Amino acid sequence: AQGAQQIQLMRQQLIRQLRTGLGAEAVNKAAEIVRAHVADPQAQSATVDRFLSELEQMSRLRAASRQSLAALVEKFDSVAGGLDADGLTNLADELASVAKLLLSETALNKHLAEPTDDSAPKVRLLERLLSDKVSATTLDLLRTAVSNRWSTESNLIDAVEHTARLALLKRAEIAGEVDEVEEQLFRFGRVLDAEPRLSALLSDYTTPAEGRVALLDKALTGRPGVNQTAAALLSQTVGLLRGERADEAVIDLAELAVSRRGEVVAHVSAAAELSDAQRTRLTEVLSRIYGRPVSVQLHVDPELLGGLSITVGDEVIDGSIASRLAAAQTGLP
Amino acid sequence: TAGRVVRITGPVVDVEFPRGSVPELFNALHAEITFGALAKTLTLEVAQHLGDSLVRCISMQPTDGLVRGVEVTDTGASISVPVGDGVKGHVFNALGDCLDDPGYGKDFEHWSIHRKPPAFSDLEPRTEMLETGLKVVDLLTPYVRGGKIALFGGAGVGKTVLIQEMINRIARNFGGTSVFAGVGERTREGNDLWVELADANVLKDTALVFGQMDEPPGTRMRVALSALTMAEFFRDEQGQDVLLFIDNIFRFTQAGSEVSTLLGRMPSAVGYQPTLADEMGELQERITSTRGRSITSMQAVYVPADDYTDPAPATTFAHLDATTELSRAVFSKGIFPAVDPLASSSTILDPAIVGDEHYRVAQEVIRILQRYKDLQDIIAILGIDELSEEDKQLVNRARRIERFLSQNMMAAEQFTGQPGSTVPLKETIEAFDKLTKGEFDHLPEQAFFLIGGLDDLAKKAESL
Amino acid sequence: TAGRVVRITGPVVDVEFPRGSVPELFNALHAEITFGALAKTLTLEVAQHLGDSLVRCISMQPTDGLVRGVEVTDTGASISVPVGDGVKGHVFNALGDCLDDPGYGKDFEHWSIHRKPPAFSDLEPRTEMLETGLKVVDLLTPYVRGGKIALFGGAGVGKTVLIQEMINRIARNFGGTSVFAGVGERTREGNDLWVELADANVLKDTALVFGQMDEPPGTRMRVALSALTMAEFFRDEQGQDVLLFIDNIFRFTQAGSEVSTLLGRMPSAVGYQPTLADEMGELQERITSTRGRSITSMQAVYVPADDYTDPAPATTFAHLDATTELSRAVFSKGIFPAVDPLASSSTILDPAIVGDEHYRVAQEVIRILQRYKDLQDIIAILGIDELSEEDKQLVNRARRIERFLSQNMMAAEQFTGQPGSTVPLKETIEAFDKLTKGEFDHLPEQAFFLIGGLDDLAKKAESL
Amino acid sequence: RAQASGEVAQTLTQADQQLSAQGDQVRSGLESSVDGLSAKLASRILGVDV
Amino acid sequence: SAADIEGAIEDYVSSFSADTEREEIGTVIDAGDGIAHVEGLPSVMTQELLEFPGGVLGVALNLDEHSVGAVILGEFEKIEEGQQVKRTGEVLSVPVGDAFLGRVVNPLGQPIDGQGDIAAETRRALELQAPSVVQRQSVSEPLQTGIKAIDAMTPIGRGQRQLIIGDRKTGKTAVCVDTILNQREAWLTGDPKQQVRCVYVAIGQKGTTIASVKRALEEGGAMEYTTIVAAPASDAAGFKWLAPYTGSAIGQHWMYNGKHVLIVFDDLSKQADAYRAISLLLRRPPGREAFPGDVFYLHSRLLERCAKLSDELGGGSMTGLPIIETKANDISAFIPTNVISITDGQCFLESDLFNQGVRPAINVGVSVSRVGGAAQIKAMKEVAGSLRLDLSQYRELEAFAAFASDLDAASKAQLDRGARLVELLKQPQYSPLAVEEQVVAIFLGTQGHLDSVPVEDVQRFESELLEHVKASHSDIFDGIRETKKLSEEAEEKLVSVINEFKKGFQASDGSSVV
Amino acid sequence: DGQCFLESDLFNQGVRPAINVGVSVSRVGGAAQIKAMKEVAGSLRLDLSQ
Ligand SMILES: Nc1ncnc2c1ncn2[C@@H]1O[C@H](COP(=O)(O)OP(=O)(O)OP(=O)(O)O)[C@@H](O)[C@H]1O
Ligand SMILES: [Mg+2]
Repeated sequence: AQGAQQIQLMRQQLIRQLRTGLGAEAVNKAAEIVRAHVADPQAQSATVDRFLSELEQMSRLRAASRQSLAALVEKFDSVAGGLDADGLTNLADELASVAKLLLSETALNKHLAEPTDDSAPKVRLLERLLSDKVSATTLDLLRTAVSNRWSTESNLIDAVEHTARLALLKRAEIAGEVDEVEEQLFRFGRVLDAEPRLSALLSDYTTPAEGRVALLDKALTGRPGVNQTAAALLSQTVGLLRGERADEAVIDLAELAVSRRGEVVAHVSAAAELSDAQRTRLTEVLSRIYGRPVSVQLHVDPELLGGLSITVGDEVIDGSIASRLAAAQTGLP
Repeated sequence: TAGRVVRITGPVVDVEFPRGSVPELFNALHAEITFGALAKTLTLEVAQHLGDSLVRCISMQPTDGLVRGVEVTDTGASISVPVGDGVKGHVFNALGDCLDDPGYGKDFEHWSIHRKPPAFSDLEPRTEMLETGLKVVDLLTPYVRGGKIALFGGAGVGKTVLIQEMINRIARNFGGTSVFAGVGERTREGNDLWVELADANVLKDTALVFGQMDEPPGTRMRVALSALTMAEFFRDEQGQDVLLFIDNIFRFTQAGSEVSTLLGRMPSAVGYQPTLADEMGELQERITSTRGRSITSMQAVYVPADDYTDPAPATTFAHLDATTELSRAVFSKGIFPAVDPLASSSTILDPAIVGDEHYRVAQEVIRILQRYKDLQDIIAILGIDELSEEDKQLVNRARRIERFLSQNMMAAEQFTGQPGSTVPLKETIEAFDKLTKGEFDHLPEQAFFLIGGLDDLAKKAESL
Repeated sequence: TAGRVVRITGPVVDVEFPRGSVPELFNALHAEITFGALAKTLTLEVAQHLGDSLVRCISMQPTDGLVRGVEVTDTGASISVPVGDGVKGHVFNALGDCLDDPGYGKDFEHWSIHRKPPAFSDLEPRTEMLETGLKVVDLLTPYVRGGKIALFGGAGVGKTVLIQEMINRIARNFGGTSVFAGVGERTREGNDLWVELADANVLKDTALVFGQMDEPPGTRMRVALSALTMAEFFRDEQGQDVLLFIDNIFRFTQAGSEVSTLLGRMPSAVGYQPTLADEMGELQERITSTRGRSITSMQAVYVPADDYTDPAPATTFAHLDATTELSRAVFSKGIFPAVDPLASSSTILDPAIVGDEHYRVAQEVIRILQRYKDLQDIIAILGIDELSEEDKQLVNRARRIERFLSQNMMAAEQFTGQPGSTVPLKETIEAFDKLTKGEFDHLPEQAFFLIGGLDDLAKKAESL
Repeated sequence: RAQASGEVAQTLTQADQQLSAQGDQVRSGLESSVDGLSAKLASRILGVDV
Repeated sequence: SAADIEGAIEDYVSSFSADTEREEIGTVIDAGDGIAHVEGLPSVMTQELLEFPGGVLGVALNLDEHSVGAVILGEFEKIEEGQQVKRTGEVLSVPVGDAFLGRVVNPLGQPIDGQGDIAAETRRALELQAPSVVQRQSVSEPLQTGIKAIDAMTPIGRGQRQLIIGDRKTGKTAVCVDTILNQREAWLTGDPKQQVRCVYVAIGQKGTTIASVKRALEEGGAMEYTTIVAAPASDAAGFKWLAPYTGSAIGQHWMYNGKHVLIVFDDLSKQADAYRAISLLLRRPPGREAFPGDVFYLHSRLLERCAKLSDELGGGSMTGLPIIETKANDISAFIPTNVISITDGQCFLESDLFNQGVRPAINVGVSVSRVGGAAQIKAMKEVAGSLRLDLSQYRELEAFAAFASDLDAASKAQLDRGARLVELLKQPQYSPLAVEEQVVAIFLGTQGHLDSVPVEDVQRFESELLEHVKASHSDIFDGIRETKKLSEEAEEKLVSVINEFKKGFQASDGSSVV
Repeated sequence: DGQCFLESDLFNQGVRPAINVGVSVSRVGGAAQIKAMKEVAGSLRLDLSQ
């Protein structure tokens, strides 16, 4: 009986392995079929439109630093009501200057960052070393920041630098170039994602900041196509990395830029640069899904076999025909 | 205001609260596991403040299924247990949830399980013997009112029958109650105890508080405190003498060690928590007599590697006033309650706390039993006839003494019907004085089995 | 898109790569040391991905002379070793570079040292006895043809001598292919084995891979895998019965421990790495034999501190069918091969496989030896004269049995001067049945020392 | 037991051969239906007839 | 053969549809030694089952504000920095059903014996609550291990947790395989109240050893009611950690359905070692012997699933037989101490007893079963009542073996009785004895019918006598089995047949036994 | 390649230079001796251990 069961199990093993081979051949043939079918432009557009139709049916700061940064942002919002374009540029430049000072004077940053509840001593050190050298608006925010306690010393810098960015973003708000500055920021982000040697060169903060800024100007922002606000933001960032990635930092800067305006960036990958019709359809469906305006950023990826994939926040909506083919392949019994 | 879980490493859960609302230590916090299969309400006990408004907590329930960022609500008070006459006759877990009747006692008065021991000026300066009524305990190893008794034993040595006997005696003679603190229960053993007590009809006089083994170490560490808090309520509010069983207080020590390891504290000598003595003191010091009422405790103790110098038993025995050791050899001889008169001990068997007559009689009985135990080898190998006449006389007297140390326990009333005997201490003293002097060496040995006092001895002798 | 060395700490080297070119785990990377005295191409093995596009690698050659910032180029595949019939008759290192003929196999087929163990579906137990000719092994620890065999021992108890003797007794007449993996053993004994094999014309059928202890932890980790890859090629791609001698397999786990703390792992008990069991299990499971494809593997295992409770030997025990266990206690008494007859064991020593006669004789020998071990405490103090007559006779039996388990092995000619001997299994069973039954109690015990057979016993008895 | 083991071993090999071939036969019909199965799978993944 | 070779695939292609559901993604930021840290996955839950790109699986085991440290379940080398990790919304679960009988499955429930798939009836999470105090029942039904020593001295009642503890190569796996084999007679009855379904969980054993155990069970007929949850040493530390829970879940599914289960963990020491490895790789604080603080809980949470359920829950039971390897017979080590505390009793196997020929090598006296006589049938309870005292007296008297002339008559009789009882408790491997045969065998010794047989022949005298009784006087066995007690008329018949056999028995020394 | 395990107990007994014959060993052995010494002392260490 054991031998009979052995031959029965051999028969079942043969059946299973033949079925596995048949399934492998079948999906390989289906892969060829889809590769031929996806190559058509009208077919690819129809596939992405079908994907959108399907969709139609659907912060690292700790507590103390988080609250302090929220308070500093509120103070910046209060101050910005009476600021001006030139005043905003001066505020951004002076905030970047104090960020540089804090990075250079580690002891100065550490006492301006101590978690002491007493603010008077701190503010006294502040003005003593910087009161007459900077404007008034700057100090107001630049002190609010010092008064609040921070979880770590570096956070204080991250606070002022954050404001230094907002000062420029508010400037873009003043000029109405939010769309242009965001587009240029994402363009620079994708540019720095490629050629990682340039990203590493910009990343090195051991070298003088002026050299990195000059390199960026010669490479990226020294040409007429760069928007003024985007160029200023990139220069400030390159000046204030402190070991962070350049491409990482610039994409986070773009995320902050969209976030200031209440929108959330959704990175979209497609086989080709879809037309404006399905682009506006995608924006609407994504906003409906997430209940918040979204700014779609496209990335060229012909390997997706004519499908469309979205990633926003920690969530993804994947309909890439390549991923669906992989799921079919791995789903073989 | 409500916290958020920010870390989950096994039983250890870190909760971030708003700056103005960090719970104080040992507060019980509630988190919700919404996963269908494992849906639960975790009770986290705040153990440390880490800073930046974080608090590290030991989860009293398995944290499987817990999600980061889930709301954690602070109850504002430490782990509270229901207290009252209602806890009697019911089984509870370390957190006061009734196991045999869910939702029972949720509307009782609740007491925090973290209570300071009695004020120094409120302690009783004089040790007082607890006349439990058992001949063996009252004579050889007198128990201490408001003291702790180690209960060495195992399976098939009548430990559960002795527990029932002491529950009956505390409930009937002293008008008190019992609380059974099942630290590290085997759920099978806990169920067996529950059914045994229900069948014996002594469940109504005992409140069971089981911290099972399957629960994380937090509950196994806090169950002793919970049961002791019920006992404290009975002592201080109801004004009853209490009998707090703790099977097994080594578990409590080991649960403390595991909690200490989980929180990251460097282990002490043999891997035990650095605060072993302080945890054991905070537990045991609450078991004491105050304002005329006392919590006595029979605490079964496990001795790792049979090493009494180990930190856990060494710390436990700094508080143990008596030591009752049940023996398989004595149990097989028909001598219930199965206490070994020689291995057991007491720290009150001194001429001063007990009467000089008591000490003399007890020492004479111990001498006779020791001489007999020495002669056991000769009897077993060489035979009884190879002894001398003085040795044979002593062997007969020792047989009769050790059989008279047996007693018709109240716990046996459910099996035979014969009411249990409560032999007065004076009667036991004089009876054993007579035995050791040979006044009863002419009665048959079967006359001394399972009988309380000289009246019962005479009646049984006449019945044979 | 080459890497860059960032952090060098002994054998561990951290390499930062561009974001899109972080090598997979166990990949081989090539750095270059340019200092003239130590100039070389340094092979690193990606051991951890550490984030931020950093990887942490275990260097195969010494890192002396390596400079931070030096370019590190990724090979794109794990360390590969040559395989084929070409490897037979040559000496390789962990990296697959031939020593006795540099650049020899550079054009052979190359296999990765890392591969999954054979699937459980393809494993069947092996129950065929391998007659070595050693009395103790053939009687009490019969080896399994196609099974896993180990020679446990302390430091310097004769593991290398015994494994060389087993090469002499199993491989010399073997029709298949042999592989010898010297994993962190002594280079002198490796060269001795090389010349011995060359002189006996076994080298043409043997592939030697050496990672001796002069090498850093990386080679002492990966050399066992490098040799096991050749063994697996011979097992799978050719179907030839394969012998796989390893000396010493403990050095694998010891090298893992050596690099453990530099890789950031928290040490486990006795300072070993947390991954001791899994790391050793992968390697051991690759050594098994699959049905129709036999690997007869013999692994000398080193027991640290002569402590058989150490985690490494204890974990290795589960991976073995036959386990000879050399002990310093037996070695001190002059018994060579120094096997502890009681601690050693074999799974093929069942009455259904070795026969009822062999099993009975082996179990009677073990019984006598265990009784002798129990009596040795008494004899050293109370003297032999105070033992029972039966126990005295048993002691005289056991001394002769212990000395008869000693044997003059061929590989130990330079330990004793006299040539080696081979004892058929039938003669061993007959001789030990006679001993255990008494036919030799009249002969002096020194007649049983280093003789190997009944004829030799008679000759040495006559010479006495 | 030895005779049963030998006969079962012989039966097994006989069966191993028969299976092997039976499988080759079927392998053919397999390659005949592969085209249709692949077309159906491609239509499924694409969400429309291929 | 059939058209299915194509049809099955057709059924897939017609039925397959990869729909577009939203998914939360993490990215692997660290990976090493079997642990992968995954940034992201905000909604991941503790002990969730993450899926990595290459079909690899991991268990979200440490959750921080920065990363999720997940233990990878095999194929760890395929994990890289930057890989996308998708969360399956399910805590660790395993399939369960009657289809697992006769199958070898890895701790995830996937077959590894090479046969077809397993038709799962349901899925059970590995971390479900154990039966509560109110849901249990007193252990009162025997689980005949077939080993005279265990069934007479330390009986195991279904619903119990008995620990086979001892050093290496002492006879533990032999005891548990014998216990599994002994249930074939119960299985062939067809009565679920008698049938015992077995789950042999192999942790850290080599593949060939699991194959050997499977062969021992098949040649013994036990594989038609036994599942082998195998986590061979080749498998990741995660599988060695999960295997007891997998086996416990497969058993629990039967247990809550009225069936009786027998779970063998072999060993739990390797379970503890795998958990220690995972904990240290996740940087959880260490304690004694480097084990994490909750290692006790790891075992307790497991062994407390082994319970006898109340009649309201079907009355099913799961019997635990954890196996622990004690190094140098040190039962005071950490894991041995923990599991001795957890379990209801201990069969202590000693290498000294094994070498003396006392194999199966249970050190009676030190060995204990807290369930006691409640786990024995009345016949064994009455027959084996005096056995423990007799063996204790024999061990006390062993020092006098050389002076039997100088001892009292009673003492010498006790010594002679004890030697024969010791020979009686010996038992060959893979040969469990039915409870009736054990009753008759222990009756031979305790009642003094072996007192005339030479010691060296006791093993034979028993073996032949039963072989006689079974073949010719089965009425005794049938009575003991059907009534569970040794009736007086049956006892007289048994004594008469013993005396008749004595006359025809040839002692190995040539003497006559009457 | 060997040990010369010098023992304090042997040293005090007057066995100087204190070689514990049982534990001590040289695995090069006779190869590191002149033929006369090898022949004269072939089994000397084992004889002394016994
Ligand atoms: N009752 C017995 N009679 C005879 N031999 C036995 C008996 N029990 C076990 N053995 C033998 O003892 C050896 C050890 O058996 P087993 O494999 O069960 O040990 P174990 O305690 O599980 O150890 P390991 O750690 O190697 O798994 C094997 O040779 C087995 O055949
Ligand atoms: Mg085993």
